[PDB]
Amino acid sequence: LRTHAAGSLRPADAGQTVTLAGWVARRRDHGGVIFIDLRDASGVSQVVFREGDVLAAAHRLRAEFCVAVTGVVEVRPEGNENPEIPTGQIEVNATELTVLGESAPLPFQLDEQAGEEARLKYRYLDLRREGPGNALRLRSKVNAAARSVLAEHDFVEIETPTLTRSTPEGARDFLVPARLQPGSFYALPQSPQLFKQLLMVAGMERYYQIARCYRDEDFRADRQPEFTQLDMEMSFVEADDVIAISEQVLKAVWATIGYDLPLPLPRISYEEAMRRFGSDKPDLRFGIELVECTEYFKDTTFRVFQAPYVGAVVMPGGASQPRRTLDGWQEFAKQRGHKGLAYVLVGEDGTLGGPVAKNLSDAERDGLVAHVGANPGDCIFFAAGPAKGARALLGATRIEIAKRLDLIDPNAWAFTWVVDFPMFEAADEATAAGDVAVGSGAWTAMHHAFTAPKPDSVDTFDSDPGNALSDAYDIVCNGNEIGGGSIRIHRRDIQERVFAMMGIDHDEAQEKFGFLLDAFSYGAPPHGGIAFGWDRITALLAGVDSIREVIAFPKSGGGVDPLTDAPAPITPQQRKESG
Amino acid sequence: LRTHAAGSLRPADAGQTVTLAGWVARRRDHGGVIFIDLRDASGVSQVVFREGDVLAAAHRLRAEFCVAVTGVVEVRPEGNENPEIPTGQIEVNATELTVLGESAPLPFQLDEQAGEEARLKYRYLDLRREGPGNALRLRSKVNAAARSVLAEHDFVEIETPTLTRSTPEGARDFLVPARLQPGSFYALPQSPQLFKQLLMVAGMERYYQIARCYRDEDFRADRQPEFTQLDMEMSFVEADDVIAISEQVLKAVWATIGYDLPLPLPRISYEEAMRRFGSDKPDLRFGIELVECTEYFKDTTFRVFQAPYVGAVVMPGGASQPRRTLDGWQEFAKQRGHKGLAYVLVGEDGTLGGPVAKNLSDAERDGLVAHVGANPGDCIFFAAGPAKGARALLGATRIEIAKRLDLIDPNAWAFTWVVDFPMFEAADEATAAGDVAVGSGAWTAMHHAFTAPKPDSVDTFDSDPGNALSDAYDIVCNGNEIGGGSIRIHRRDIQERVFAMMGIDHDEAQEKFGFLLDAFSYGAPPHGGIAFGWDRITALLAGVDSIREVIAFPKSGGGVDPLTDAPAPITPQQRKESG
Repeated sequence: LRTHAAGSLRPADAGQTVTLAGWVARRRDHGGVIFIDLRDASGVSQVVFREGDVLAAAHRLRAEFCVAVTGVVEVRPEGNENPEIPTGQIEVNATELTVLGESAPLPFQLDEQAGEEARLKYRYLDLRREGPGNALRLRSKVNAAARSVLAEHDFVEIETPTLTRSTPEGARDFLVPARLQPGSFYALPQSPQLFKQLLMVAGMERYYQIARCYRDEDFRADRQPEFTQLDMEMSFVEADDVIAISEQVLKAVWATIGYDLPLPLPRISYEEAMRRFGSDKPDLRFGIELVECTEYFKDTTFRVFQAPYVGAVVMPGGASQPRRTLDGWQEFAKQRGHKGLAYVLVGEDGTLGGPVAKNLSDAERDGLVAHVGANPGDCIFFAAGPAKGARALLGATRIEIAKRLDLIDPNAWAFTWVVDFPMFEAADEATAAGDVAVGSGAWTAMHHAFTAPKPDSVDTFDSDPGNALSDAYDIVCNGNEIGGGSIRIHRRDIQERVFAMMGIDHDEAQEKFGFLLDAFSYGAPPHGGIAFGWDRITALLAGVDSIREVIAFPKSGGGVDPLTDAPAPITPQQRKESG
Repeated sequence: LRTHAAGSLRPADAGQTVTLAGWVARRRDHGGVIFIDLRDASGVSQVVFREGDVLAAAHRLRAEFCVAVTGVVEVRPEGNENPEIPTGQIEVNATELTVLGESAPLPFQLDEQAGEEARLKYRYLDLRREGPGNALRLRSKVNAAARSVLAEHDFVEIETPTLTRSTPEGARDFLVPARLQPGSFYALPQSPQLFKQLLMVAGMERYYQIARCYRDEDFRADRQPEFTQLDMEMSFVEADDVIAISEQVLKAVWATIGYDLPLPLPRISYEEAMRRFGSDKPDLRFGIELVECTEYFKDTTFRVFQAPYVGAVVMPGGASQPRRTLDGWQEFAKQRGHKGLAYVLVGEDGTLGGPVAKNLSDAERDGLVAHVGANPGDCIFFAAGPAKGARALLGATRIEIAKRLDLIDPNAWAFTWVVDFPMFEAADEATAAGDVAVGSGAWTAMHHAFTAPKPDSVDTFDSDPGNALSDAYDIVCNGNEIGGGSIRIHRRDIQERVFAMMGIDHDEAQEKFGFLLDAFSYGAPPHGGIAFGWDRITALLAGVDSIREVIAFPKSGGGVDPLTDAPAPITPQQRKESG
């Protein structure tokens, strides 16, 4: 049908018959003449209807009509040129017109952003808009960039099952009843973790898959019921090898938006990340680091600071703050499961004000500004109490400071690996009210149960779990965790010991993960890997906050599908097969 | 750990310290010396343990132990050279040994093919075998070959949802209950069909996805509950355009095994395919075509041939057949829902024998051999009755003839498109016993409901359904359907008319496919596409019959998973959430 791309027409094309196919972006009438912009994937040419049957037929045209037009390229009359677009100095004088597909009046115009429900219900229209459409095209280039790096390093692309055994690993599975086995269920996978490890036992050596993953969560934190991971695994490797290839993937991926990524990326320990930034996904686009004051307040008589941790965060020029917003700081603190946020105001003199300053000793008041590296005019925030909660509060406080003061360059890309993760977290340590709760559950995995201990934690990890370190690693971009992996356990005895920690008996381990444990009986290799949050990465590259903007047909909060009205009840006929 | 690839060692490497990591393919002892073949992905080097601690430690080694060895490359003693392998003239004199992973005695040896249950339960071991492992590596190259063609022609790779609305389209869906919506269910998709069409309405123009598809079938015909399709769609196209790009995909895919595919591929109509070969997935690696005898027997008085169709298939030299096997031909016929298979024996003279010949007229007996193009010594098989059943029988008969006579070159690749498919099949036309049954159901779709009629069937298709032709097309390889697509309907009124045919009322259409029908209100473009059976294609390229051999972790008959013992019953705790 089509002879030319709409965006390809130039002065050089004058006098030639052309045929374009696409959409009417707009129509405007002046004199007895009809003017349209004809849009296709390659861009836009103006098309005019001046005389005869074509003109009569063009009276039918409206925004988003799908059409084919035939006409003669002409240079636009003097003064009509559109300098802004590549087609700007031509137009097509239409000769023939066929309406391929009529459009009704639009639920929203394409130069408008509608509410979420409307954009999803009419996502086929939303994707005609420049931004949404380009996001999806970007995603395609992103995939290809990753694959090209992986192929260059001899990775094998392997598809893994999505109908699996329901395993008692963390998080709720989506279930699928089996017609041919009344009462039995498949589960959709959370990750291909177990499969990729089996592929290592299989001798595949270097595996990747851009894989669909499924998790039935309470769907906060910008979650989707199904999401995409770039999954990788390698045999005979240490962490450095997984990091080096990951970094090659990241460089090619960022090249897609014309950013040259400087390698290698910074690395920081979990304990250093937590100490310096109060977060294991630290945002390094600005400073405002935590300063420890525990030892500084060792001999204090101020009750609030008689705690196992005291930490500070300095707000630049924050003394000049008005009091109404200082009360909200307390609300900010409470909204997060914390009792409050103490503060010391450093007035223009260098002298300390606020409800804290008077309670400190002369010796404490004195060396304070220096210790926290504050300057006159600043507001120093303090958090005391159990270290994890106090640090998290200070980590959240520095981010809020950076928002409020614009320390945060919207063009910058700041990456880091977080390495040397503890092997375990404490199951449920703090009350919702903010206190230390009585520990019920066993130890829980920091990343996952299949994560290896570091060599000098091998003998100790089940006797001294809280201090045990792992070969796990996260990669962080602008305060977002964009990927995570680890060196795996590849011995049965070590994997059972880990399971014992988690309240999984020898018999329970064999019943639930036996297929993995037995595979380790047949010459399993050292192996390790990583998984990237592909939707997050694509969202960051497109410059949007929500991953919904980079999925073709996403769900909205609650797993509701405005496009198809899924999920929906089924018939009783379908139900009798067979659960 | 590793310094060198095991397959990379040569004479030039003599005297150098190397470190290999992989598996012990075998161990053999002679003198006080231990000899192993060390295998990794790149191949095999012999490694020897001659003196000291290494030798003592090597007494522990067995088949499939995963190890790292350090040693000095030496040229093999005169007479020891293995001319068959690239490493053949060196060996490594081991200096150090670390057992990375012990192996227990194998359930089967790697130079053996075990039974299916064993191969699946221990698929991680089965994939260490040369053939299975190479199959998976081939698959990876196959994907990449397709993607490179699609990228070259500006296709956008787009991921489509796997959690969807359960639609009343053909075939049983896998269901997924939704925790957040007690009583409601997602369905897994049969194909991305509806989504790819919406992406056309979205202006994406050229789409592809290598997609996971789900179907809960009775699991005969080498079916898997989940399978992979290469899915494609384009806007502003006719059949030729979909075929031309498909052919580019096929050429690159076949290039993976060093076959240069001659383009363009042959094309044949559905009616011609059925007439000539009694099949719409004809096997063109041999001849033995159907010859119509309907008009030839127009004036016959032999009751069996007083039928609306009579067809023949000539077996080369089949008169010299013994009688015991001629009775089995009848069983062959009955095993397929047919009453029998008539035959005429052409003896060495050219004179006709058998139970048919005597019943024909002089004039019928005479011109017979000529008409069917037989030669003395041949056996002519006949099928009479309703055309569809008789042709299918003759189509099945010619394939059996070709097996029995080896007319069938195992290296040949014979392709064809089958075009001009009828728009509809008759719902259930024949009895299991072989008779014409009373038609119950409405008309059913030949490919799917979204398939467009040809231009000169547009007004007629719902008044003269049986004669209505479509713009559907299949591509066939060596008697296998390897892909199928069509030009779509893109107007609401035409799609409702199709639904009416199928017993889907206006109200039922809007309730079940409204999201598609409404999308057609907003300037839908002409569009068309194709889906390839990716597992079948990969199986053909690997040279195996079963697609199980080209899936990393396949199910066996019944959707049973010997690897993980899925599907399995769930806990009552899990069940209370929430169906």
